[PDB]
Amino acid sequence: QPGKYSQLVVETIRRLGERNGSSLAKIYTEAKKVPWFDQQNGRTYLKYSIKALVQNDTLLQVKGTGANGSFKLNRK
Amino acid sequence: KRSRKESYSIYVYKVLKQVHPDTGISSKAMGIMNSFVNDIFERIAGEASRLAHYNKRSTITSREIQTAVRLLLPGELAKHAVSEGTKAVTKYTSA
Amino acid sequence: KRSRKESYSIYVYKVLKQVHPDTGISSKAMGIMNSFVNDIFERIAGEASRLAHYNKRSTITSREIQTAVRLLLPGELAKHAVSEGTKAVTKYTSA
Amino acid sequence: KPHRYRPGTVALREIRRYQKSTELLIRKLPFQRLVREIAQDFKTDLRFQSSAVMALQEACEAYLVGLFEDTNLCAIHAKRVTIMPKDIQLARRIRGE
Amino acid sequence: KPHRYRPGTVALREIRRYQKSTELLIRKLPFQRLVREIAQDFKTDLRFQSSAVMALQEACEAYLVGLFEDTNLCAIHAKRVTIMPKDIQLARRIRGE
Amino acid sequence: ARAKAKTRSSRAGLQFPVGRVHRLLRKGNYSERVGAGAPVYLAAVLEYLTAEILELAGNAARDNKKTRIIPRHLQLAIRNDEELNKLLGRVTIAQGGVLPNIQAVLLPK
Amino acid sequence: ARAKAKTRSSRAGLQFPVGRVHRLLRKGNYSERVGAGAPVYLAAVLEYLTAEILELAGNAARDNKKTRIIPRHLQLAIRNDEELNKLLGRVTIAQGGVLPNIQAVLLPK
Amino acid sequence: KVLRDNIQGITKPAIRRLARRGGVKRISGLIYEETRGVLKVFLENVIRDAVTYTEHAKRKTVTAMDVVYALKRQGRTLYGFGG
Amino acid sequence: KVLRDNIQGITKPAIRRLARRGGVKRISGLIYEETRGVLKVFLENVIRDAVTYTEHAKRKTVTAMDVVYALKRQGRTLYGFGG
Amino acid sequence: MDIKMTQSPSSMHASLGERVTITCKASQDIRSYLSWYQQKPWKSPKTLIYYATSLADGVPSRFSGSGSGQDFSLTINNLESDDTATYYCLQHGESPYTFGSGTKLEIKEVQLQQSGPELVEPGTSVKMPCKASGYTFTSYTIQWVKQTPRQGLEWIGYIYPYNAGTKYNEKFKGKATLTSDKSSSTVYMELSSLTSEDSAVYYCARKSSRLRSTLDYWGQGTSVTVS
Amino acid sequence: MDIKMTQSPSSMHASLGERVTITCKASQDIRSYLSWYQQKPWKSPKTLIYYATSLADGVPSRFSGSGSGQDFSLTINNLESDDTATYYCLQHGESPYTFGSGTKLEIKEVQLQQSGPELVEPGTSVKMPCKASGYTFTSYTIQWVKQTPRQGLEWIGYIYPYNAGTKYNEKFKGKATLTSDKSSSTVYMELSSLTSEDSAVYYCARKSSRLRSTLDYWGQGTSVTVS
DNA sequence: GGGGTGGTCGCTGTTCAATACATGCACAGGATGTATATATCTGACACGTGCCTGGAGACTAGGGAGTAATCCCCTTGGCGGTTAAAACGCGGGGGACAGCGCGTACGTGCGTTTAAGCGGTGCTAGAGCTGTCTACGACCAATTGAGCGGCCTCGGCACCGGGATTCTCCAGGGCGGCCGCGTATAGGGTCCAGCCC
DNA sequence: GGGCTGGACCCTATACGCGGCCGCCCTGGAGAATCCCGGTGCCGAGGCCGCTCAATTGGTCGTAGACAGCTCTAGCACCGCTTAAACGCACGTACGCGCTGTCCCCCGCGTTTTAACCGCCAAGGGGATTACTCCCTAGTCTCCAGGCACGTGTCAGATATATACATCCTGTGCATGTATTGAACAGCGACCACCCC
Repeated sequence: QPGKYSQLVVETIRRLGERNGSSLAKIYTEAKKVPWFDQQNGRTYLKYSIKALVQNDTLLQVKGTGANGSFKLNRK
Repeated sequence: KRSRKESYSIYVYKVLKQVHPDTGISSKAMGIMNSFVNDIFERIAGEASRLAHYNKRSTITSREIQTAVRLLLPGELAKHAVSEGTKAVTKYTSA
Repeated sequence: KRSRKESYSIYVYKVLKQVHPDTGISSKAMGIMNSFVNDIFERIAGEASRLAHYNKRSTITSREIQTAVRLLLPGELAKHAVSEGTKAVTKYTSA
Repeated sequence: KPHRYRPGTVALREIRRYQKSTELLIRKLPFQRLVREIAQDFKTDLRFQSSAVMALQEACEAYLVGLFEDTNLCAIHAKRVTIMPKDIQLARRIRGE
Repeated sequence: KPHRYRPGTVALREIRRYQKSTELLIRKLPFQRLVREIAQDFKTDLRFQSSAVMALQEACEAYLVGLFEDTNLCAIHAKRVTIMPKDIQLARRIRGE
Repeated sequence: ARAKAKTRSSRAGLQFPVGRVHRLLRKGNYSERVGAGAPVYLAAVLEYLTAEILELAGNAARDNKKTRIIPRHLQLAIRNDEELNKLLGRVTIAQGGVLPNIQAVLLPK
Repeated sequence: ARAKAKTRSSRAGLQFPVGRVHRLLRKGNYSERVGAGAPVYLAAVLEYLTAEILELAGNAARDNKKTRIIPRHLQLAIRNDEELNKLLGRVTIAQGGVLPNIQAVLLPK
Repeated sequence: KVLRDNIQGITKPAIRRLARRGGVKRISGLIYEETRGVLKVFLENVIRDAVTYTEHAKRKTVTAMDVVYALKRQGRTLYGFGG
Repeated sequence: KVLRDNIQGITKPAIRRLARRGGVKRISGLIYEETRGVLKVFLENVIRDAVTYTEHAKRKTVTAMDVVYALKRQGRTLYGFGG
Repeated sequence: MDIKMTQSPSSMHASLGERVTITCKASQDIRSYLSWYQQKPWKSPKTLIYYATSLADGVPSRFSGSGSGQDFSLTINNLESDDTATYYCLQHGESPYTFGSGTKLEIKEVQLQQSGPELVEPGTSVKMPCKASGYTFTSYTIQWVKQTPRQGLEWIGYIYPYNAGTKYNEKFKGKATLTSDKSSSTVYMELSSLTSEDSAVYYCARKSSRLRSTLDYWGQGTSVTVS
Repeated sequence: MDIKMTQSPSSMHASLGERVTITCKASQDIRSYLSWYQQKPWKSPKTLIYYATSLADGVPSRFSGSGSGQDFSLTINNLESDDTATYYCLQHGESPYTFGSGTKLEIKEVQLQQSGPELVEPGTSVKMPCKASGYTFTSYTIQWVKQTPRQGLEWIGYIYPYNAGTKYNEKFKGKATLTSDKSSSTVYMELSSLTSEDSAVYYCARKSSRLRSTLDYWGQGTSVTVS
């Protein structure tokens, strides 16, 4: 049962592409227009999602730590 | 028997009684106001002496004191001091 | 017929010829040196006047000018100007 | 293709040029008109000596240069390299102006 | 049971406290000894009026207060809240010392 | 003959001493000669500035619920006004303290 | 009455006009009395300072391979000296320019 | 006849040149207006004292000596113009 | 007789208090020595002039009037002691 | 404790030329800190006298004033056609500034730019701006006054741009608030919870921090109307 | 083209209480910029006379200097046992400063902290510190002087900490490098490519930027030995 | 009475519910700090008293400032070119800044030490003043030569033209590590021949 | 008499190296900038000549200050005691600094426009000087009254205490999000009750 914003970010990375990985800044900007996106803690939920998905190794950090850097999907 | 040491204390005090009849003033504030009056006196007199020297005039007149006032005092304070001095000079001349 | 104006041009030039016989000067640099000489003249003169006033003296002596120099000149400028002046005064007294 | 320099090297070339040269940097006739305009507020139909306008221009240029030096120092303090109105304001306010 | 304020909050109270009061903040007797120690390098066996020591203390504290105001302004310019020796030095350099 | 003497201050309508100001102007090495209206004009200006300081300081002392003007009130009066602070920009008031002022960024959220 | 005369500058061993200096001291409203050694001492100091500035400016002009001292050389001579710059800290020199100085953080590398 | 907008005569490149002589590498575009305002303030302050001296001398022409006295009164002692 | 190391009498609490009256919220630990140095420089510059005035008066006692003259010559006119 | 300022001749008629006198009486001692203002219809007041005796800049010598303490008076010698206007006293010796009831007289460069008319429904809030130009903005306080045909002229409060100091009339505490903008040299006055009573013309007025200075320049007036 | 310093009386012998006179000849006019230095064996040179006539601080009147142009002289009036030392002149009127050959006499608080002796191998580099105290660091140049037991005293160069300006002897460009640290009041001279020729005692010397000011205070000396 | 099928039990796949974890937000209440009102008291200021010197009044001398006239210079205004600079427009890159991680720097509190502050005691150096007298600065008349205005020339340097050297930008090439695709290798499935059940 | 087992041939899952590719680093070359050098010319810097006014000299005189001596004050030195400030230490948290990512806005440069600069010319306003005069300030003597030193009282604010209100901080509980995991529930394999012949 994946989180709504978890699905949001995992599909938004695919939607954006960014062969060198998408950063939290641009994923946040592109997901801000989503209808149910919470204007007050949406970024916070995205940070939870990114850290949890990195813990699940479905996302790959090209560089940085935590929310710093850029992210792209691990291959399957 | 010690000799006198003049100051502006009584004059500052009398102007205080004129502007605020019931308020007092401390010794320290009297010293500070005396120093203020001495400082502004020296400033105006120095600027007037410089004006006289620049204009080759031997005399310090009310015109030089007025120009020194206009130079050293800023903004509306300058024109109010000018008005005060002009009124005093006109009254003194009319005797 | 026309009026005269004094300056320090000739004395600055003679000092220039003494310190650097071949080195010349320009009109604008001579104007700057005139202004510099006048400025320091005024500075030590004013400071000596204030020293005399603070000490209740009618006369400006070489001691007052010396103290004004020690006040206004920083560091070794003070020491060397004091030596220059003391030498000049001793020579003048002996002659 | 047309040759091009990188941004920030012509800046250093100009800095060295003008820190070596001594001529006046502001156009003399525009500065003359500016001084006449500003003086028009204190007395009408004034006249100015050429030497008076020149002395004014020297003093203003020296003031501006001395201010920009402090502005650049503040900009560097902010770990920036661009001078900003907040830098100018801090410099002036610390000077007391 | 022990109790603590958050860091950065007693500082505001202390600032308001001392911006209210007017007394001298430097201990008088050691400032007097410092003045004597400094002066003995200019003349030996000097005497000092109590009023002269007090005047020196007044001027020193006023200078230090204005310097720390400029220092805090520099620190805030650096997008910081901590004053640092580079802030003090920048303030002095702009001031003209 | 000699008759009832009376101050030049009253003749000018001033509280500050025209005669003493004239004596200091003549003894102060400011010029060879000192015209008669100069000490009058100067004493008028001195009185005006002293009154301007003292009225504002008395207002501050009144606001502080204090009857006597103190260096704190003098400092407050001077600093809280732009023109007077400009005139006394280089001046330190003994025991005058400093204006209460905390920068916005230092205040808690 | 006068005769074949001299200068007080020559007696003092100075190039500066000690007589003119004494005249200016007496006509400058600096004091009522002006001692005879005061203009001598002051002219000595004035000559010393002028000599120092001119010698440093001549050295700077020589380093530039110029024969005639110009305001640029005077500016260089004054600014390049700590205590002379301290004395002339408030002073602006026309046509003097500024010392070449670029901050380290502005340079490449 | 009347001079109205001459403050804009202090052009962008002129301010850039002044900054270069000051050692400024990069320049925010708002410095132009900020420096024009600062220059206007300085010129007003100096010219007011110069015109005061000119009025006192009962002269209609502002002299370089008047400018020098104004500057010296304001602490901007200028060498090279008769001071 | 001799005094040697009295600059350390300007304690860190005293510098903190001075900073608080200056409006300083947080204080780097080097400020203590930086401010001690600055204070010593200022005191030297003032006391040198005070002792010069004291020497000129041929007095062996430094007076508050001498200190006031020194400060005024350094552009720090102090009101409240100039009597 | 408010000092009611009592202009005795509430109205008068005069022929051309002849001398005119207007007298006002202070409730308490105001120590000469009184000023006179001439207001032509549908125009902002212009000052005539300050410090109870001093002619304002540009006013012809035909006007004069005198008095001290509590009794003050105005005089107009050579009546001209344009002199038909309302003359108000203004005391500023005590913190609540008070205008006179106004005398209607009939017979046979500093620029303050202020916003135009305002239509506001009750309970709303409004921000009247004040555009100051031609002078050093921080040196002069900006004074706000409310004019109603029923209650006359009322001082609301002032802003000192130098240090953002405030003082308000007790009648306007909370109702009005004042703010400044050094960057644009602009002042704003806020009115909260508009009421039918607030249908009035508001004038911003420049006054230096000098005690003897008066309201020397006036804005064109922002006519606020409450429906 | 270096100004040759020519002390005529290379050695003299004298008893107590009698007079001794030393002379100096220049190759070009130096305009009185000449100083006299007394160096006791294994001690730093102490200055005696500067500007060719002026006694240095703490120097008694027994020492007298004379001359200008190219002929200069030093005189000691009442010799004492302590006077046994070698005396050098020094001209500083031209950019490469030159010391005299040295004159030996036999009779029958500004502090510059300097590093101790350093033993070093050829081809390496060496950095020697001078720690200055007791004076305003930035106002004075620091002068570096090389004393060989064969070529006498030699001037390497100076650094002016106010603007980090430097000047080097043509014999020492590349060999020596000068750097200053304002925060520590310390100046470093670096010697590169050490050679057996470089085995000498180096002295740091304070000298004011005043032209007539001479090298007045001297460090204790740091001996550098190259294998 | 057995063969055989749907019912029902047991094993298991699906996913959902509670479980568990992390921060934003509101609020109650404990804790400390500050604003306010009242009572005590003490020394600092406001006022009175004595007097003495400095400020006012009266009058004189002369010289400094006001005023009228004249010259000429130097400031303002205009005009016409000529570029040099300013304005304008566009591409991009690198600098401003926004965000987050982290660790360590520095604030806050408690217990201990010290040394500042206050008072009292003692002493004498020296600040301040008065009195004497002389040397030294002011003042004057005459003189003369030093210093400034005007004229003139001639060389220092500013400008122009031309190489020579140096610094900057970058495009291409040499060089190295990572990625895409095929291969040698062996694990296991499958086919052929001899043998044991 | 035929399937099991052993050996061998073939299907297939796999670790690893070679070719392709992108980045790092180097360097030569184009070219634009800068410096050295020489030629030319021009205008201002330095020197000379004339003169005029101020600097010098010798002499007189008056008083400012140098010097002696005396007083009395305030600056220093010392000692004791209390207690408040400073110090040393613990501990924690938020701030400064490092790092990365984004984007925009200033820098570089090509092209167009314009107006600064310069040379030339003219008008005339007023700046400066001179001549004259008169009235305004310095100087002197008298004398009296205003301001300063000293004394005294009383009340304003400094101090001590209590109280009432405000802000801070934290502990708790609820409302967002996130992933984790045991079992509730239903589908199918398999044993059994029961129908059909």
